[PDB]
Amino acid sequence: CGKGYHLMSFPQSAPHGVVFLHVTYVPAQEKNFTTAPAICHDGKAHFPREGVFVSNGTHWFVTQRNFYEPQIITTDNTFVSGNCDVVIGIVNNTVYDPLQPELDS
Amino acid sequence: AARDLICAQKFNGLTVLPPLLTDEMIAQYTSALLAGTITSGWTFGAGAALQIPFAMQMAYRFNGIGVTQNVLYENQKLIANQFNSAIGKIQDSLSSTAS
Ligand SMILES: *[C@@H]1O[C@H](CO)[C@@H](O)[C@H](O)[C@H]1NC(C)=O
Ligand SMILES: *[C@@H]1O[C@H](CO)[C@@H](O)[C@H](O)[C@H]1NC(C)=O
Repeated sequence: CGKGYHLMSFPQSAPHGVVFLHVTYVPAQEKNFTTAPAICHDGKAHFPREGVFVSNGTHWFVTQRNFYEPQIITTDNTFVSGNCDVVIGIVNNTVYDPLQPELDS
Repeated sequence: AARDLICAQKFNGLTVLPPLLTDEMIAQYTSALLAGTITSGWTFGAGAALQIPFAMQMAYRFNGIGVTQNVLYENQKLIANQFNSAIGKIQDSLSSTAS
């Protein structure tokens, strides 16, 4: 259904045949980021639910794979599995808890 | 020595044309596909080659089949050993069996 990520197609009639118009999705403008497989916080390893960990050099974000939309690494877009002593390449950061400002107010 | 079969074939008007791509070009295309699918993943088949670490690519591959992606991150050495053993078994089976 064409080259790229397929979205829609439209048939057209031709003599002794058919013509398809495949609408696809092509990524355009790229950038370089530093990435990690997991985040170590409070003796625990955090893996993203959907997305990928990236860093611009100083701070760490989580964004979807096919588009650069960074956001804060919280407990609602990460899940905990085990400790930090097994995963190769795990880095140190902090994971935000949304219940902390609501409990303090 | 004796007359070959191919000389009797060519002397009666039956020739064989060479293919357009030599085997070096076939190996070059195969090497380009291998380098793309190792370095980038599936991103080079949909546009520009987007680099990614191979462990994270294989974590995406496990996420595609219904396994959570941490299972690779606690079994990475075992999975690499199993892949290397399977490649060696393919090499042994190709060196032994010819049918
Ligand atoms: C990323 O880094 C590589 C190596 O330094 C460089 O060749 C490339 O142009 C950079 N940018 C992108 C968008 O890949
Ligand atoms: C992450 O923090 C732990 C303890 O807080 C420390 O032992 C470890 O070395 C840190 N990681 C790095 C890469 O420095």
